Amino acid sequence: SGPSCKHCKDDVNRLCRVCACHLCGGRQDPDKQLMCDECDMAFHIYCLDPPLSSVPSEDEWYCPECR
Amino acid sequence: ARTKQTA
Ligand SMILES: [Zn+2]
Ligand SMILES: [Zn+2]
Ligand SMILES: [Zn+2]
Ligand SMILES: [Zn+2]
Repeated sequence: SGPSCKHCKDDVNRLCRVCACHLCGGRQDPDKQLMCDECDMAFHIYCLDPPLSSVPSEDEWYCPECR
Repeated sequence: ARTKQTA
């Protein structure tokens, strides 16, 4: 049934703001890519403006586009 | 919070 993303076809060498960092398109540091609990887009903590210096401890997190 | 890693 793959690929999981039709925008990049899961090409790991291609940037993708749909399935990877929604800001930079980068796939690096998945452990630092927060997933929005509304839109399910991913955001590197360091791409956010302002940047977060660590992954939040709260269970839920909503990206800048969802509040 | 969820991350790509835990998702
Ligand atoms: Zn993609
Ligand atoms: Zn990024
Ligand atoms: Zn969102
Ligand atoms: Zn957006």
